[PDB]
Amino acid sequence: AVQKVVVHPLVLLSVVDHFNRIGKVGNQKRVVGVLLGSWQKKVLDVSNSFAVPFDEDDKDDSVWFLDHDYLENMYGMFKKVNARERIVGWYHTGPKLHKNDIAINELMKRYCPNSVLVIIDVKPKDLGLPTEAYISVEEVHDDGTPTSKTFEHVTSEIGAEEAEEVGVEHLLRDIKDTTVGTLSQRITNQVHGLKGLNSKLLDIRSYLEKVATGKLPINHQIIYQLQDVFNLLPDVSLQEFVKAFYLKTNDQMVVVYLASLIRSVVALHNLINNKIANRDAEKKEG
Amino acid sequence: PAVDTAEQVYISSLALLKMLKHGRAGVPMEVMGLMLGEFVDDYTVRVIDVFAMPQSGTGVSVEAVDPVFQAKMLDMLKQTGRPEMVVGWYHSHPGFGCWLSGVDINTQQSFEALSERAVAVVVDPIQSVKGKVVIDAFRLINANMMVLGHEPRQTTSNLGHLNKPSIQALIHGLNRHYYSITINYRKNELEQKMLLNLHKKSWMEGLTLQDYSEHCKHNESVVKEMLELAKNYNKAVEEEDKMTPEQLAIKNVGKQDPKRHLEEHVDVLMTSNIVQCLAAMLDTVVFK
Amino acid sequence: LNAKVRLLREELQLLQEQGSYVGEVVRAMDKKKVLVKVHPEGKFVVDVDKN
Amino acid sequence: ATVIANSFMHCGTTSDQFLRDNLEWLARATNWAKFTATASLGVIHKGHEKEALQLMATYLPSAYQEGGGLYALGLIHANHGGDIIDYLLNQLKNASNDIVRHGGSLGLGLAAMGTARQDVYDLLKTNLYQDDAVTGEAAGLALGLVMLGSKNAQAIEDMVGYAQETQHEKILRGLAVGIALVMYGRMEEADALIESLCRDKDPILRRSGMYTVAMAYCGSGNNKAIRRLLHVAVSDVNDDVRRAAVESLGFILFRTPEQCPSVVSLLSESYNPHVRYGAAMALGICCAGTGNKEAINLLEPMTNDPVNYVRQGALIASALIMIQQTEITCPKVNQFRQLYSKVINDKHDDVMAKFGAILAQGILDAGGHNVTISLQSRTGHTHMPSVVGVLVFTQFWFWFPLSHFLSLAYTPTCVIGLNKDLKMPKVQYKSNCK
Amino acid sequence: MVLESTMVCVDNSEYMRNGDFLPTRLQAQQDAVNIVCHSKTRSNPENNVGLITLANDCEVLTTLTPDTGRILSKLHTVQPKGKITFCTGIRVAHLALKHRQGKNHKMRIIAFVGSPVEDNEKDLVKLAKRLKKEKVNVDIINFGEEEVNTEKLTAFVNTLNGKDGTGSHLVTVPPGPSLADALISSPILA
Amino acid sequence: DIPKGYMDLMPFINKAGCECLNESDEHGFDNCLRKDTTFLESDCDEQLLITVAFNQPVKLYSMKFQGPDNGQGPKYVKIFINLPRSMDFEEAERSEPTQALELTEDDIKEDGIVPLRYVKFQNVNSVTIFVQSNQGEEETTRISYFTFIGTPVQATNMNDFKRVVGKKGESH
Repeated sequence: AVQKVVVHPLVLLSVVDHFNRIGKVGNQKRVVGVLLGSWQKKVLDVSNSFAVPFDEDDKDDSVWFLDHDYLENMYGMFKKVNARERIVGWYHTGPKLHKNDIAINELMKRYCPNSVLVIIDVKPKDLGLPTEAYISVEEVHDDGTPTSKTFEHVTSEIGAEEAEEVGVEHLLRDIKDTTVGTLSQRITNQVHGLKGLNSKLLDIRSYLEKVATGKLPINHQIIYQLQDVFNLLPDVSLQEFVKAFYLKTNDQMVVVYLASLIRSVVALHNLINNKIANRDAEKKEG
Repeated sequence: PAVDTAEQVYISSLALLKMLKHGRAGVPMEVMGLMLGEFVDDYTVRVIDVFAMPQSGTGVSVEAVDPVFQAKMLDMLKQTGRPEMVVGWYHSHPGFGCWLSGVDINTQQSFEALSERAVAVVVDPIQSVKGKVVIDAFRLINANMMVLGHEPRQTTSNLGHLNKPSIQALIHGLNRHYYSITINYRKNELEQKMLLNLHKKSWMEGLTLQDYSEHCKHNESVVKEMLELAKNYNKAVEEEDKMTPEQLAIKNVGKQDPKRHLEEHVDVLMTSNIVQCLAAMLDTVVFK
Repeated sequence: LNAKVRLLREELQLLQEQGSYVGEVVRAMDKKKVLVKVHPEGKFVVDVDKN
Repeated sequence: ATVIANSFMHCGTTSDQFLRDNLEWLARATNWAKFTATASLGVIHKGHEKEALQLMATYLPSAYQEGGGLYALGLIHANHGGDIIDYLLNQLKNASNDIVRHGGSLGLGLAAMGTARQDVYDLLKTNLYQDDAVTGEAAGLALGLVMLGSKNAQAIEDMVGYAQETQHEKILRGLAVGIALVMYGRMEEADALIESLCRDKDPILRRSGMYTVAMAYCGSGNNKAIRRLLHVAVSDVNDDVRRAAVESLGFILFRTPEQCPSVVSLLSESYNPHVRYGAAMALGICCAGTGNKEAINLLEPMTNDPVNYVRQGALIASALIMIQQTEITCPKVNQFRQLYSKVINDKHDDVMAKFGAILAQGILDAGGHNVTISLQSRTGHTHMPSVVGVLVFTQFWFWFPLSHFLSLAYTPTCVIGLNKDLKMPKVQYKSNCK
Repeated sequence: MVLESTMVCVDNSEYMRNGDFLPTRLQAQQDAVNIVCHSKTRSNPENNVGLITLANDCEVLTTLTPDTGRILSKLHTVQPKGKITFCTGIRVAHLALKHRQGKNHKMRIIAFVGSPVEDNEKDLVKLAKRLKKEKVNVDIINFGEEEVNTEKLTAFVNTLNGKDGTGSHLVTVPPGPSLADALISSPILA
Repeated sequence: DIPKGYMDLMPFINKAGCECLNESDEHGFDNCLRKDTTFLESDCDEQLLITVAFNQPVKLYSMKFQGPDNGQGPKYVKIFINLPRSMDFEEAERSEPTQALELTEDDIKEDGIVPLRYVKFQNVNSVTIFVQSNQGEEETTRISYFTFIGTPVQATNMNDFKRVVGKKGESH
């Protein structure tokens, strides 16, 4: 299995560049490429990705051509350039999975048994990461249900190395927020977290509506994960917790009051100094 | 004819990242690779992609450009959709800055033999360790025109003298045998909204209440140190020595008691406390 | 605020400049070159800045 | 810079004494310098009108040479094209797919300033669609001048579509002022091109939109446009856009020069040098002809800024402000002239600071001390040629030859005793100051 | 001497494993593919040939290569353990041809239909119509057990060339001598 | 004819790259490239897809898509530039073209040159023509003559590298 996938910034700019160049000349939905990376103990670290020619027919959903010789030659070239990178999976810019993704995953497994599909969306979404690493799982499902190839999910996160970090910092030095918890950025982040929570809850509610109406199947799994979530609710308004939280709020407010007093005294001292300076300047004027 | 100092080597976001990565892979040695782009016009050289050439015992020299490797790489990249020409070459100068040596000049002349505008790029992965990216674009100055005309670049505009030459490049031959070209970074959205995800902060981070134990410890420590600093501020203000007070405020400037170690701490405390309290109340409301 | 920012930027700019060597001086030579002895290396006949 | 300064100080004087006396020196400049020299020679005979047609041929009979000859010929008939418009159209049609096209486009645009003739617009459109970098750079300004203040939906459509659809950033630089001038004097009619260009991703198009706000809102100090420009200068990321935003304030406030030094009071001390240069040029364009004596004070410390282009811009703005001024009127004229002399003679000063000092001397001595820079007319109207020339000249940070467009902004400072149609009777009128 | 790219569709279905031919069905098809690849390569030294297995959904074992060595090496381990899908195989082969290295090469597809085509006649006729305008010539080699001169395949070939036909042939081989020799007659010669 | 300072791209057409789709066997692609009465027709339908490849990146200014006046000449022409792979007629219709052209009867004439938006075609390596219909709505369309007018964009042939100065064995 793969416990997590780290997609370095270059993979993303390579996948944005491939989508742009293919889209600019002709029009093609989705963009398929091979992901190259190194294996940690269990955390796959994707660093580079190269394009692979890929024609598909959306209508049939079973016709798709992916170069074998082209992929092998590209991998040989990259091994000559840097051999520490072995094939670890494939990426396609298509926002949603596709019915033929399983065959492509098997073809990739032909080159790497532990293949991770990272769906690198090229549409900027303000709520969430741009990667979603998927893996192929064949099981018996235990709970007496038909088994199929499917796509198990693995946590994805975007890291970077020193060189990529330096490049990113140079690139985003004009649209980057200051590092440090300025109150403006803290309040904005809290608002962003509220918005993200609202979006996640809306997605969960839409899925629950679909399940209730029958449009989608009752999982019998993960659903009780939502039940566990609903059990883990804080249960505020308990008397003991209310007293403790009031104690904490007052303990913080006393420090805030001391800070406000210090700020007021400093401001008053500065005002006194400025007034005396102005008066002295006026007196020395004549 | 003459090259304008207004020429601008456009380096794409992907190209800079790839060049930095390749340079940082080689250190302690020197890596080199061909740069793929377009000579869009006389005053601009646009580089879209850069592909590394395999490390070889020759080093960064005309023989580092394995013809078979380059030919097959270009042929296979054409199929994907990148039918770009070779606009120049890049090589990493570990340790030393962006300049060109004799072998570098020979390789640059060999590249120029194909096209008169084949720009050369030098990147130092060791110097470019922070928000500074020490990347320079260099092209050869016909030593002939050194006397036949005068300098090599027309100055029809001010878009080039807004930069400064470097003692290093000057020592190794800048404005003598090699002349730098302004490096402009071609960045676009989608490629800037994807890179603001290296550290984007999950929604959860903006609703985590920190931990009240170390929060209390930090508040206590900051308050105690602010009490000491208030003692110092008391001593400084109550003194109010008038022996040329304007001079006193300048003879005791050491980033000390008065305000620096002062309300700086007030801001730290109040920001932390306000953020923590607001997060706590937002959680008390949102979660049940 | 602008003065503070400019001071910090100037400090950062000057910090990047290479640190200068320190070496003893043996004697002036021609009113423009001075013989000096850097610490680990040997003697050097170096020029003098304008100031 | 010296060539353009000589052009300025001999503007309209039909006196090329320096050019003829120093012939080896003039020919010592090759490439674009030759283009600038030819343009200067042509402009020196500003308003020469009839004789110019064959005077240019006799003087200037090389691709750069012919292009400069066309550009100078267009400069001679500034805003007064007539048959020169047709001649330049014919010349540009039979162009050599060369910088000669650039010169011909510039000259034709200058000649048909605001005529909005469809044939000239079509020829300029064809040249721009040629997409030849420099050719497009001249074609953008030619299209802007031809449809100046015309508010042509088709013209704006084509120009903005090209700006969004072409590489060759220089063509975008030209199209920026093209779009800005295509909206001169309206100040409300569209108000949508401004938003579209300001929100546009390309920095050059943002500069286009801000030059558009400057030209359209020219004169009337509409606080809405001023606030937009100031906000862009404070916030925008690209530095050239900040320069343009700060510089458009002069065009937007030249009608009320007293308040104008207040807005730039400390906007001239922002940490970014581009905003500093923009503020200096905003002061220069703002107090274009008036020795406000406050703009000079602001420029005085800016003249020693560590940056170069800031010093260049400050010196040029001071020269613009102090044009046509004696020691009695403003007591800093002699000091500023001495500073210009020191900077030009000083060897360790940057070429950029000196390009300014030379331009400043040219501005100071423009027209043998007869022509003045007055964006306003004597009757209060907004002088279109002066504003257009000042805008194109301030757009010399990208193209040196465009500096000649400041020749348009020189309006003679004279009271002519015309009693009859052709009689200039020798009436001797006195003044009340020595 | 005609420059054409051949993408042989070798069948590895389970039916490809009842050896009505002498050694076995798989060996007969292997010899057929060997002969066809050698003939194509010898006819022109710069032509290409690739193979796609028609079992399960499809496979592209050997993308267009100028050397028959890769095709022959991949032909071993064909492992006939699936079922055929003719229309999908032809579509995948057409995509592979579209990805040809040299566009000049003429289209040509050789299909080893060794198992019944459980595809509707309408699908085959539509595919033939699409191939016609696209300009791809498919040579169907009916193999071993089937409805003699299978109606669907014959109609497909007929619609691939109407009122004039060249480079598009259907070959039906009744059980007997190894099919490798038979292919040398009809398709390879013409 | 041709515009000033521009040259026809006939010498710059790589026979290896060019390929026609739906072309009739009797009248092939090669016929339409000759300034003779010989023409190219489409055997299976009015739709045709003609693609041409260029040895080095060329610039596109004007194209002469002449055809017979009988009505079977091109009417609606779609153009794409730098297509990585061959074009399918179903996929060709879906994709947006670089410059969609509605050829008037005047353009089809022997002396008719249809202008192209020069800005879009700056680094064209292979241009594909999609004749979506003919003037007369005939069963098959024909192209009497077809060529592109532009300029050759200098391209670095790194296949012709070679050391021009210095001695072998050097390093750095």
